[PDB]
Amino acid sequence: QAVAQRAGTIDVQRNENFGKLRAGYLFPEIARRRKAHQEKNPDAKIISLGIGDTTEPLPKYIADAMAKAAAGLATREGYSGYGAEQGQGALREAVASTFYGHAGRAADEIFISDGSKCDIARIQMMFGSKPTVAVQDPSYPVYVDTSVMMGMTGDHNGTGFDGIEYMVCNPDNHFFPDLSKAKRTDIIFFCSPNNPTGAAATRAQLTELVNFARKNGSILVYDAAYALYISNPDCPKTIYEIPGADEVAIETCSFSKYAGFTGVRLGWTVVPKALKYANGEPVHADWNRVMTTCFNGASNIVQAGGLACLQPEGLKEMNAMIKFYKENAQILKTTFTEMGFSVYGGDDAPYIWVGFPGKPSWDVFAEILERCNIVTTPGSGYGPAGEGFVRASAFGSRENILEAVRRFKEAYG
Amino acid sequence: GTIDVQRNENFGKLRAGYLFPEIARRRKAHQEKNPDAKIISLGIGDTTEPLPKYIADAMAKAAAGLATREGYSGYGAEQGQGALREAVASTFYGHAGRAADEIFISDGSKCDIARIQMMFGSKPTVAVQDPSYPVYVDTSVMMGMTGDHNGTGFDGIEYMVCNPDNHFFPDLSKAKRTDIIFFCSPNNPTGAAATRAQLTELVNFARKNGSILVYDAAYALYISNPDCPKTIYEIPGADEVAIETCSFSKYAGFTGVRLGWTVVPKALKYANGEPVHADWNRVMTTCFNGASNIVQAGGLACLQPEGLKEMNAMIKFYKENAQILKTTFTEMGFSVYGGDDAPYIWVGFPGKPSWDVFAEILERCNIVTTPGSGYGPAGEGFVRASAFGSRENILEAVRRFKEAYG
Repeated sequence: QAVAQRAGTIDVQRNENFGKLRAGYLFPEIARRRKAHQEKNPDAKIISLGIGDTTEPLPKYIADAMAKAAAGLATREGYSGYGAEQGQGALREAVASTFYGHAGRAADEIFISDGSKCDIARIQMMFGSKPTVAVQDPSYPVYVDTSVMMGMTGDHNGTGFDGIEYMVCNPDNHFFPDLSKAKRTDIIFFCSPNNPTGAAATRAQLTELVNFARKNGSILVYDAAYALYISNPDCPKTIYEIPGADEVAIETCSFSKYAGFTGVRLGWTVVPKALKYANGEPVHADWNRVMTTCFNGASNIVQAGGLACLQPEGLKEMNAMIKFYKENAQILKTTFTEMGFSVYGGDDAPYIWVGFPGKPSWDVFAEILERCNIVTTPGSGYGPAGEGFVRASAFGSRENILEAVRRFKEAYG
Repeated sequence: GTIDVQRNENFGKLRAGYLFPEIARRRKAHQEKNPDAKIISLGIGDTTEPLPKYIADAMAKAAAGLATREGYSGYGAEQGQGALREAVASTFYGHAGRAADEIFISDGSKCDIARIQMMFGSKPTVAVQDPSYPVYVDTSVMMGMTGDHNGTGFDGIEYMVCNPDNHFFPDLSKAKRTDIIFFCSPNNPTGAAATRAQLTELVNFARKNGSILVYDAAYALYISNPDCPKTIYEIPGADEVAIETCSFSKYAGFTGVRLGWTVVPKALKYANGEPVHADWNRVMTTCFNGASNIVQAGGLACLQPEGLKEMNAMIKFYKENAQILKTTFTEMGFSVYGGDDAPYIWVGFPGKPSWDVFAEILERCNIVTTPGSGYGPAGEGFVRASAFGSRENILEAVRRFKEAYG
């Protein structure tokens, strides 16, 4: 019949929350802008210091663990077990003892997933639309964008979204917000080291943050994805090194490509049993319900790679890879500082954060791409307080980092 | 206490934990009471047979190769590798109109259903086939799309009841209109594969009502009957109303694999014209980090000629297991459904609660099954038995069932 030759029919309205979003997500838009630039300039040899997708080859001890788990699928049955789609016990024990020995977290509070971004979306589903949110500003834009999608916010106001408390971190406050003036919210999202500024909060700063959350009765979602890169002994690698954090904080961590590991999609969350909603219900029970209902369990291939990373040879190879990326960050930082720019980060994180005052950061991004054929990311893509800066990733080969430096000195030196 | 955030009200609407973890817990408790019992699971379906080696090979080579390549960078795409999207579009939708840019590769269908529910939000009304795998009801409840539980099901859900007397297809002339309709074919747990005429009626009903149809084709690889479409897009006009979810994960029979896809046609538009594909792409790029390239290499190998030959042999094996189970029960006088187009059977145990039949089978036969009431209100009165297991264990389960019930 004619019906099948015709459009249309559908009476469901678009979710109002998606209409609030202003632009597509930052990293896909940067990849699209890079592709458009290569279409305009087919001969350009583009170096990406943008999204961070050009991670170096994975440590062989980890790759080999994953390969052997994959090949082993041909000679075993499917696994069966109550303990658990929460993640293999051996991996959750290795994560608990490697990262949370001093910090007191148990294996049964660790939940292994396929990535931190996926877990942030699932946390937001767990919170639902009612809670109010505060976000460190600038920050990786998953926190704001998932808050908007879940309906936790008002409309965009031309600078940020109404209803989000942006906790501004900048050079003048040493990248830590003024909590004596910060508004109370239900949820606080905080990252250390922060992406994009590279700032790793000090022990005294995190003690302030935990005491702020506790006084306000807020849940703190703490992103420690880049904590492997912290060098300063005064900057904790987990929020659980702070007394009282177990009653307010959920931590998210990543061993994925985002954190520097080629080919990996793996993270975890920590939800302490001590963390309880206002009427006493444990957050851990609801998180477990989300993880068993909305998720299918991280693959046993990737969990084999995570467990290998935590064995002696895996830690040795991982540490060498972290040291290589940090040396790339220092090469980029020194290049910019010798040219007279103000540069932040690169000491505790594998990227740097460069001031370009007086021009919108999206225009700077376009100018660097035009003049140097280098992709960076614009600071305004990380929220209102990101305007005036650009981030450059250290995830790349040493030859590409060195060619980028040559190109930057030629254009800007 | 020191936290003032209230629990999400929608989590208080859930009455019990999720079905599959509870079956696993029951199995473990039974084993602890009976440490010498040799328990055969025909329950969750976790005991899938070893993965076809051509797939495992591709995954191992992709993993090993991580040690000698840089991270991938590319516009085409955080939706999944182009070669795999093209292979899915050609293999599964070559006569059904779908393009590679309508395919979104993920790490599994249950994660996609939760992300779909996020995209829809709390305002839409939901109809769910009943019985069905409980992710559709439970995610609807978590997202705030429903009222409270009422003793049988949740208020605010239109249950579309499929049973033996209606040939496992609801009476659409009497079904209330909703915004979203979740339907699966073959259905888990009944095994029913909707016919071409039935799916034409479903697509017509969705189009007349202006509803979005979310169609789960996870088990369509197991369909034998040529009258039963393997994708909703075989029905003219389905591109204007339907999203399809599919799985190549352990759920669909593939040991070790966490891989699925969704189809969101470019044609599918909300009431005021906005494309659903654009919001789904926003979700998949914001709320997800892209399926591993190890598992996508497995997916691509499964669709090459040797992969398909080995996958087809695996499907044929599980279907033989399902026929062995089905024959056993029918010879004992039970009414049995499924097994012909799905790798599980659905057996009538009228007059006793299915959770009591679950307990009885586990105590008398040391066999795990799943109770039909775990799949919604119209699942009561039945038990599902999975065909995902070794031939030795299937044969031993049949021996035990004959001793107990024959």
